[PDB]
Amino acid sequence: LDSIIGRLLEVQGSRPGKNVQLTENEIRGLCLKSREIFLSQPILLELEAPLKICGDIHGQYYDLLRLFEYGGFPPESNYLFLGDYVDRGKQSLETICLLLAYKIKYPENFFLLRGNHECASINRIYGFYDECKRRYNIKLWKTFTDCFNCLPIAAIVDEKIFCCHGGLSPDLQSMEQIRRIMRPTDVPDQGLLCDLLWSDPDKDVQGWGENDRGVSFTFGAEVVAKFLHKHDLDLICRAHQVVEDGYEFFAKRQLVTLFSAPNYCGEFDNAGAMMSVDETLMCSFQILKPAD
Amino acid sequence: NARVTFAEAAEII
Ligand SMILES: [Mn+2]
Repeated sequence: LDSIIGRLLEVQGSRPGKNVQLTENEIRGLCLKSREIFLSQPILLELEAPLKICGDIHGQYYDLLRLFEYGGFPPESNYLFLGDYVDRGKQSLETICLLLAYKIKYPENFFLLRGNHECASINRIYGFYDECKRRYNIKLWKTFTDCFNCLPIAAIVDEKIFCCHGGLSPDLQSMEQIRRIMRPTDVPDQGLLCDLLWSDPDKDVQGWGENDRGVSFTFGAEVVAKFLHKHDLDLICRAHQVVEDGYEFFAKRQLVTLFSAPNYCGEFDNAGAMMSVDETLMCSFQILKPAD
Repeated sequence: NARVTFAEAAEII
């Protein structure tokens, strides 16, 4: 129904913090429907330009509306999201709902990837399960899990821009490896899938190194360079990490990092960004600053 | 046919 998406957009213009309390049936519907569409589409998305790409939102619902305000609400534009929708922020429930709605309404112009914070392992503890349990019930959180497990892992835009939440993997040799993993699936402790959602680029590291997070790896400019060449690609688009200005380059503009949730947590005191990728595969960046 | 390019200037929203 358009009723749920209407009610979600209704709090636009309101002072930041006002909730939107859907019925659990609506939300359940949103999960089950979008779940079916996720398994309808490939786990490795073959996408086309033009599209706008966003990074971590982490429940900051009113900042998401600002991004849509500028970028045009679907289907004014096409959208890829690089995961990490829930936790840390005040309104995870609204955020994931609005997105799934759009995914259901425009399944061919709106796309969602799995971020590391789309696991029962990490929704618990970091704030999402708490929100479900406070505003709804445990059973509803289990539903969300079962929906998150069907999320796409990576995407490729016009056979040139590789998009995923975390980054590269030492176990990644061919793309057909990404197409092999059957959904639904939980993110494992270690391996290809986990690396894709957890790994980081590192300036000081040479090759494959340890990660301060405690899971997966750090990688260096050499791996980025040789990966693009080996796969007929020009750029790696990823999120996962907090960077001021919203975006930050790695290697010689061979990997960009996108973070779309301003003043994350906070404090951190950062900014958010999104990539405008046009039909000529030209990328431009638009910055969001922390609101008054 | 098409290759990746970056607009040098960014803009504030
Ligand atoms: Mn992350």
